[PDB]
Amino acid sequence: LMAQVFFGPTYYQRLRHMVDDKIHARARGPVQVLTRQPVEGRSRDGGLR
Amino acid sequence: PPQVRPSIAMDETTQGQDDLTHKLSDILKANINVQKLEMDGSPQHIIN
DNA sequence: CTCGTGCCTGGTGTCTTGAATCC
RNA sequence: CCCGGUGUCUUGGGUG
DNA sequence: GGATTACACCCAAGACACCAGGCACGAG
Repeated sequence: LMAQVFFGPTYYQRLRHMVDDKIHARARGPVQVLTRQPVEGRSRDGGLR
Repeated sequence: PPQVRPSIAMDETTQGQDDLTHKLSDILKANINVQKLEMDGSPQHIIN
Protein backbone atom coordinates (compact mmCIF):
# COMPACT_ATOMS: atom_id res chain seq x y z
CA LEU A 1 0.00 0.00 0.00
CA MET A 2 1.31 3.45 -0.90
CA ALA A 3 0.29 4.62 2.59
CA GLN A 4 1.28 3.16 5.93
CA VAL A 5 -1.39 2.06 8.38
CA PHE A 6 -1.82 2.80 12.08
CA PHE A 7 -1.86 -0.61 13.67
CA GLY A 8 -2.12 -2.05 17.17
CA PRO A 9 -4.22 -3.50 20.01
CA THR A 10 -7.35 -1.75 21.27
CA TYR A 11 -9.88 -2.87 23.88
CA TYR A 12 -13.22 -3.46 22.25
CA GLN A 13 -16.52 -4.20 23.96
CA ARG A 14 -19.45 -6.30 22.69
CA LEU A 15 -22.76 -4.49 23.22
CA ARG A 16 -26.20 -6.11 23.67
CA HIS A 17 -27.66 -4.97 20.31
CA MET A 18 -27.53 -7.88 17.88
CA VAL A 19 -29.36 -7.96 14.56
CA ASP A 20 -31.22 -11.22 15.18
CA ASP A 21 -32.83 -9.57 18.21
CA LYS A 22 -34.20 -6.78 15.97
CA ILE A 23 -35.02 -8.23 12.51
CA HIS A 24 -38.75 -8.43 11.95
CA ALA A 25 -41.16 -9.04 9.09
CA ARG A 26 -44.93 -9.41 8.83
CA ALA A 27 -47.09 -10.61 5.98
CA ARG A 28 -50.49 -11.22 7.53
CA GLY A 29 -51.00 -12.10 11.17
CA PRO A 30 -52.84 -11.58 14.45
CA VAL A 31 -55.01 -8.52 14.97
CA GLN A 32 -56.33 -6.61 17.95
CA VAL A 33 -59.82 -7.61 19.06
CA LEU A 34 -60.94 -3.98 19.43
CA THR A 35 -59.64 -2.28 16.27
CA ARG A 36 -59.14 -5.30 13.97
CA GLN A 37 -55.73 -3.81 13.14
CA PRO A 38 -52.29 -5.46 13.34
CA VAL A 39 -50.93 -5.98 16.86
CA GLU A 40 -47.97 -4.11 18.37
CA GLY A 41 -44.60 -5.70 18.94
CA ARG A 42 -41.95 -8.15 17.70
CA SER A 43 -42.96 -10.65 20.40
CA ARG A 44 -46.53 -10.79 19.07
CA ASP A 45 -45.79 -10.92 15.28
CA GLY A 46 -46.67 -7.24 15.07
CA GLY A 47 -46.67 -4.75 12.22
CA LEU A 48 -44.78 -1.50 11.77
CA ARG A 49 -46.50 1.81 12.50
CA PRO B 1 -72.90 -3.17 20.70
CA PRO B 2 -70.18 -5.43 22.22
CA GLN B 3 -67.74 -4.53 19.43
CA VAL B 4 -66.95 -1.22 21.14
CA ARG B 5 -66.37 -2.72 24.60
CA PRO B 6 -64.98 -6.24 24.09
CA SER B 7 -64.08 -8.54 26.93
CA ILE B 8 -60.48 -9.57 27.53
CA ALA B 9 -59.13 -12.62 29.33
CA MET B 10 -56.48 -11.67 31.87
CA ASP B 11 -55.34 -15.19 32.75
CA GLU B 12 -56.89 -18.22 31.02
CA THR B 13 -60.65 -18.51 31.54
CA THR B 14 -60.83 -15.43 33.79
CA GLN B 15 -62.23 -12.40 31.98
CA GLY B 16 -62.75 -8.84 33.09
CA GLN B 17 -65.09 -6.35 31.49
CA ASP B 18 -64.41 -3.12 29.66
CA ASP B 19 -64.67 0.14 31.61
CA LEU B 20 -67.80 1.04 29.66
CA THR B 21 -69.46 -2.28 30.55
CA HIS B 22 -68.92 -1.67 34.28
CA LYS B 23 -70.02 1.96 33.91
CA LEU B 24 -73.21 1.01 32.04
CA SER B 25 -74.04 -1.41 34.83
CA ASP B 26 -73.76 1.51 37.28
CA ILE B 27 -76.08 3.68 35.18
CA LEU B 28 -78.52 0.79 34.85
CA LYS B 29 -78.57 0.04 38.61
CA ALA B 30 -78.98 3.77 39.33
CA ASN B 31 -81.84 3.91 36.82
CA ILE B 32 -83.81 1.21 38.65
CA ASN B 33 -83.53 3.06 41.98
CA VAL B 34 -85.14 6.16 40.46
CA GLN B 35 -88.07 3.98 39.42
CA LYS B 36 -88.82 2.84 42.97
CA LEU B 37 -87.81 6.16 44.56
CA GLU B 38 -90.03 8.44 42.49
CA MET B 39 -93.17 6.51 43.49
CA ASP B 40 -92.66 6.43 47.27
CA GLY B 41 -90.55 7.90 50.07
CA SER B 42 -89.60 10.94 48.01
CA PRO B 43 -89.84 14.03 50.26
CA GLN B 44 -87.61 16.19 47.98
CA HIS B 45 -84.28 15.67 49.80
CA ILE B 46 -84.23 11.92 49.14
CA ILE B 47 -84.81 12.51 45.43
CA ASN B 48 -82.13 15.20 45.42
C1' DC C 1 -76.26 -37.00 70.03
C1' DT C 2 -75.96 -31.49 70.09
C1' DC C 3 -73.75 -26.95 70.65
C1' DG C 4 -69.50 -23.82 70.37
C1' DT C 5 -66.02 -22.15 67.10
C1' DG C 6 -62.80 -21.44 62.95
C1' DC C 7 -62.35 -21.31 57.54
C1' DC C 8 -64.09 -20.55 52.67
C1' DT C 9 -66.90 -17.87 49.63
C1' DG C 10 -69.86 -14.30 47.55
C1' DG C 11 -72.14 -9.56 47.41
C1' DT C 12 -70.86 -5.60 48.32
C1' DG C 13 -67.99 -1.54 48.39
C1' DT C 14 -65.22 3.95 49.77
C1' DC C 15 -62.45 8.67 52.50
C1' DT C 16 -58.80 9.88 59.40
C1' DT C 17 -56.98 14.16 56.30
C1' DG C 18 -52.62 15.03 53.50
C1' DA C 19 -43.88 21.86 37.19
C1' DA C 20 -44.03 26.80 33.96
C1' DT C 21 -45.87 30.27 30.60
C1' DC C 22 -48.07 31.29 26.31
C1' DC C 23 -53.67 32.97 24.71
C1' C D 1 -63.33 -33.27 7.91
C1' C D 2 -62.31 -29.22 6.38
C1' C D 3 -61.32 -24.07 9.24
C1' G D 4 -58.30 -22.85 13.83
C1' G D 5 -56.38 -18.30 17.96
C1' U D 6 -55.27 -15.08 23.35
C1' G D 7 -54.70 -10.57 26.22
C1' U D 8 -55.75 -5.21 28.57
C1' C D 9 -53.99 -1.13 31.59
C1' U D 10 -49.29 1.44 33.99
C1' U D 11 -44.24 1.84 35.78
C1' G D 12 -38.53 1.81 35.13
C1' G D 13 -34.20 1.55 31.68
C1' G D 14 -32.23 1.68 26.91
C1' U D 15 -31.90 2.51 21.38
C1' G D 16 -31.76 6.48 17.10
C1' DG E 1 -59.60 28.14 35.28
C1' DG E 2 -57.30 25.32 30.79
C1' DA E 3 -53.33 24.21 26.77
C1' DT E 4 -48.81 21.87 25.75
C1' DT E 5 -43.74 19.76 25.97
C1' DA E 6 -41.16 15.87 17.72
C1' DC E 7 -41.75 10.47 15.70
C1' DA E 8 -40.52 5.12 15.81
C1' DC E 9 -38.62 0.20 18.44
C1' DC E 10 -37.33 -3.24 22.46
C1' DC E 11 -36.62 -5.22 27.47
C1' DA E 12 -38.81 -6.61 32.56
C1' DA E 13 -42.38 -6.35 36.59
C1' DG E 14 -47.91 -5.84 38.93
C1' DA E 15 -53.23 -6.47 38.62
C1' DC E 16 -59.58 -5.82 44.68
C1' DA E 17 -61.00 -4.95 50.54
C1' DC E 18 -64.80 -6.04 54.13
C1' DC E 19 -68.61 -8.36 56.34
C1' DA E 20 -72.45 -12.01 56.57
C1' DG E 21 -73.54 -16.67 55.62
C1' DG E 22 -72.80 -21.89 55.62
C1' DC E 23 -70.03 -25.90 56.43
C1' DA E 24 -66.73 -28.77 58.88
C1' DC E 25 -64.27 -29.89 63.23
C1' DG E 26 -63.90 -30.40 68.20
C1' DA E 27 -65.78 -30.87 72.88
C1' DG E 28 -69.41 -32.09 76.52
